[PDB]
Amino acid sequence: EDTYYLQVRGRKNFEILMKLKESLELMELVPQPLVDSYRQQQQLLQ
Amino acid sequence: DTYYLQVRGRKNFEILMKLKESLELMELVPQPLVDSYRQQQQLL
Amino acid sequence: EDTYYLQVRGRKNFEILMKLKESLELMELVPQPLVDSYRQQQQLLQ
Amino acid sequence: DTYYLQVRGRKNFEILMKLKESLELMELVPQPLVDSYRQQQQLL
Amino acid sequence: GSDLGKKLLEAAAVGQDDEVRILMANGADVNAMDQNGETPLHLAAMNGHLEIVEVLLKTGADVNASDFHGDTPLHLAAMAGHLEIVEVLLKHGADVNAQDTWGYIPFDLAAWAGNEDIAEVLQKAA
Amino acid sequence: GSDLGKKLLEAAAVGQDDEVRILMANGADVNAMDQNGETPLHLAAMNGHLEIVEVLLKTGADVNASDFHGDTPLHLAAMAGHLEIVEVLLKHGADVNAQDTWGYIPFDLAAWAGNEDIAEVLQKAA
Ligand SMILES: [Co+2]
Ligand SMILES: [Co+2]
Repeated sequence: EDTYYLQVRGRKNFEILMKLKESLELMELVPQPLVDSYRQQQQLLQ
Repeated sequence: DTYYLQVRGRKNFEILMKLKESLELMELVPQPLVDSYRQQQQLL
Repeated sequence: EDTYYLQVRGRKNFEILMKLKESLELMELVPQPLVDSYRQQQQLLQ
Repeated sequence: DTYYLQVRGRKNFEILMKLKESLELMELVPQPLVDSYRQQQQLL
Repeated sequence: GSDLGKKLLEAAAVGQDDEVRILMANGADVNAMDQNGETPLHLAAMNGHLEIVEVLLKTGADVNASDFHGDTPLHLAAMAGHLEIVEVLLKHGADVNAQDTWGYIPFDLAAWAGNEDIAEVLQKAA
Repeated sequence: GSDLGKKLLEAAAVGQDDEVRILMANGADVNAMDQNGETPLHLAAMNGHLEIVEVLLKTGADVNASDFHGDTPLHLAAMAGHLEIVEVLLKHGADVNAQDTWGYIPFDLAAWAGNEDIAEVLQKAA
């Protein structure tokens, strides 16, 4: 639950990193059984 | 609508797999919680 | 050349984002002809 | 040492392609400049 | 929780068919729950352990057991891409109208996931 | 810079074979440089325009022209994965020991890039 700060040069770099940051933080709301089900599916494809 | 990505570097593959996972699984999150979360980002 | 700040929750999220941030900022040092040569190579593979 | 990645989502493919590119092309940068750059990151 | 329940959750999840049968015969809690509400059937369904899935259903496993997020074994199997397990669950009366607390039915997860074979079976079963 | 030079840089880069021949016959600066030091030969080599590469070499193009980063047409072709162009450059005396200002020779970029066919030709040509 500890908070880190990144400094980013360039608007396009900020946009890319904000998109990924949002995906990583929102992914944490997904119940683990759905995450593990997704990972089973990934294992099946690879 | 399924594209394929080539990655040289086991380390790079693992990072891109993590981000693939987060980009995909974030779609499951109800819009209200996404919207709540984005209204929160206005911190900075 | 404009500077943006991201706040990240969780050490593992900070590590992932710092790695990508570093790659995006360091990529900017690569002369465009090498970037465009790399993109030609990507076009050939896909 | 070449792994393959499957991505559903044209938008997600483009993001992962950008990061693939940056992860790979950053390897070309002389260590001294990488090291310089990391010594700079100590800002925060 | 129960000791045999925890062993059965673990055996069902990692796919130890024999340990599952031993635990069942010893009266292991077939509807034991892990910390997310998962039953042995959730875990076996999720992890594609078809033999363990059939054993559990024959030995009193709740086919429509609901974990802490309202996900059923059918949700997980459908999301994971385990077609054979989806069919077995349906045979034993798995509820295709079961909504988790985010309002997803199994079809929604299969369709979102690109598990087209399973999506089609679930729509037709609607 | 020169007007015809800029047109030749653009034609060579996007692969307009005819416009290249017209510009050459009109005395277009075959060693014109874009803002990174690229000559028409750099751009055609990079973008895999083999016919334009041959035309340029027959009409006085410097095979070992060095851009602002010390990259030669052989660096770019080798990095891009254009084997046929690498061979033509070598025939016209492309310098396999040419180091850019980061100390890379063409082989280094081919090898790093995983252009194994080109890496092998460059090593053997060392
Ligand atoms: Co933008
Ligand atoms: Co870590």
